[PDB]
Amino acid sequence: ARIAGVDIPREKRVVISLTYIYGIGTSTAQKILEEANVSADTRVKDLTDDELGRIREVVDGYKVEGDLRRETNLNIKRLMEISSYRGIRHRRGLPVRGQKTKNNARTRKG
Amino acid sequence: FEIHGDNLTITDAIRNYIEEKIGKLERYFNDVPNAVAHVKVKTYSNSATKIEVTIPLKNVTLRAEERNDDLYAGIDLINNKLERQVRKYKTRINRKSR
Amino acid sequence: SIKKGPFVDEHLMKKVEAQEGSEKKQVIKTWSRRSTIFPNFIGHTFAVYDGRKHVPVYVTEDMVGHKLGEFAPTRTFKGHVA
Amino acid sequence: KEKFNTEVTENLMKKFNYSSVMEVPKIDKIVVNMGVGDAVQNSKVLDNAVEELELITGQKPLVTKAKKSIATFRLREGMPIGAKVTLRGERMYEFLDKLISVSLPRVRDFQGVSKKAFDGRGNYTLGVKEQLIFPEIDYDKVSKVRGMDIVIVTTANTDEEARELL
Amino acid sequence: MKQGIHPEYHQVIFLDTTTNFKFLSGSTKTSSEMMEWEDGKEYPVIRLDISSDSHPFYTGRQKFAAADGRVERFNKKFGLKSN
RNA sequence: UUGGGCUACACACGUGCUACAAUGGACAAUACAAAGGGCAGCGAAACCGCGAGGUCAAGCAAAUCCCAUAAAGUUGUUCUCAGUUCGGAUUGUAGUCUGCAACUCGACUACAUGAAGCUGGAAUCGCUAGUAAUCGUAGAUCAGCAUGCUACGGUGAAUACGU
Repeated sequence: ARIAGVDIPREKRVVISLTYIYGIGTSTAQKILEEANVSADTRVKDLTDDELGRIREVVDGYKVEGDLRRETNLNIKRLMEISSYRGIRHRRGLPVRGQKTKNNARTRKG
Repeated sequence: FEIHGDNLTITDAIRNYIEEKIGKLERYFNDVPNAVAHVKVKTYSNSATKIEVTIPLKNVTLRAEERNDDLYAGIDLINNKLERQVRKYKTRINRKSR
Repeated sequence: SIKKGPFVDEHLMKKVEAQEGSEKKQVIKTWSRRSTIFPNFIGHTFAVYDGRKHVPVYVTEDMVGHKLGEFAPTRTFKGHVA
Repeated sequence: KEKFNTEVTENLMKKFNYSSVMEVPKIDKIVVNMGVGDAVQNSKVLDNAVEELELITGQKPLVTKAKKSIATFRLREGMPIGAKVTLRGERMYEFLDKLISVSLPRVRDFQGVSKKAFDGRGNYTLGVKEQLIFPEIDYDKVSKVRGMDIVIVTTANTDEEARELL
Repeated sequence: MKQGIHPEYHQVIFLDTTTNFKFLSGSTKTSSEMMEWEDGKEYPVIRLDISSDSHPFYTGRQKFAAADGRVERFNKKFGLKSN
């Protein structure tokens, strides 16, 4: 909903309309619209039924879904299952390369 | 203040003592931006108990030190110095005419 | 990363060569920082020298979100109170 | 619709050791319920939203159990409805409500005698009417009734009338 | 049913499968399983996504999506080369 | 000698960096420097690639050849005041280089995700003209690696009564 997935804004350009869905950025949007030969032009959702089929289906080429949230969940779940020496540093504020905690209180912690 | 101790390990006992004392200056005025303490065992070899203290003030600051036999005597002797080194300042008293 | 590609110290692998064909072992001591998991090491145990003392880690099935070089980071509780 | 009733009717009829038709379940009471800890301006958007989900109104319960810990007493709350006549038999098709991750149709059993039901969630859309204009969403407590005395009878019944178990 | 607390509906069209009536009932637009259901109380024309047959839940199990491709990729990846 | 650690974090101090936006963000075309490195190092063009990079190989111990193309800006288009195309931390996925070796502990590329934050409170710091402020450039330290240091330029004002 509207065309695809969930939570589309109305009367907004394609340039970011296709991006509020969980998994599209900015270039990938430009690709998928380039596939159905569509573009806004300029600040607004001008969409009729004409391009509606392709924008409803061409969006299906990826897992732009809560299944991507599911992808995250199952992957971190694979991490902390094993021993796991990075699921421990997954809680400190540390990615797998390290970040040297002195002023990282912080947004991955409180 | 970086209450650091050269060749003496700052306990909580020492921190408590120190901060406790400077609390008394809330008489004037605290206003607590910062404060420091340098303490050291400098062998003579009678060998010390050195105390040097720093007070940053409103629009100014006042350092203070002193040596004595032991830490507690050094903190008590250096006291009654960084009070009169502070008191007075102001007032100063109005004009011009004309 | 690595230059195409995965690798081993070529003594550890040469050891598990002797360990892995017969009735396998549940015991390997090592140092193992320049070597990492892949499906020949399965069914065995390892104990990488952390820096003070090795400690057992048994190779389980999908130990793939994980590697050989570390399993209990030598910062070791924590380093921090909280 | 009840055109399906004659289908799953006979599937159940062969299922159990029935020997006559009046031994059979039936589409019976559906009811809505809502509620709050308290509402002073909220309840209007609630029972209005219900007044669009269903094209007929609902009730306005008051309080009887002496509550003096969450708020005072007689603070109005709730909104029950009786969606009971073949209209009900048209509401039952209204399941189109895969919203976000609707994969949990809750086989976990309702009341242990011929009530196996689901207490659902989300005003966002109800298989219809994606409004995209809320002041506030709410869960939709919903129960369900069938004329029988054991729950698996209903499980088989409504499952064979296109419910998911899991 | 009382008179004055019951709202109603319109908009617009009925079917192409049965006799060309409108039985005060639905008209459901989908794409996955395009059934033009006249099965819906309030108002017929509706632009929806599922017919309870798209996904593998209402109808039941369906290989409607893969939903498998992730597993096999990295498996042969660390099957051949990784970690 | 092999491995760890010198980098852990409830926190605090200093110092710097980056955001809190239309004087602007996104995108297309286009003009301008200084300095200085290079021997097996500088790797021209071409070729591959979403790019990091990979292939090839002309030239050159330099007024030459290469490194290396300046950014701010100018021309336009759009965005039209949102926590927004602000924002850019976070975490994962897939990769490039180096290193025998990038997990504690290298950088970078592609995809996604989008935290806080609307100019900062009391208090407090520098600066008198090409200065401040801002945008770039190279060099060392070097296998790899600078929000740092040193050096180079581009653009570029307000104030200075009086003591």
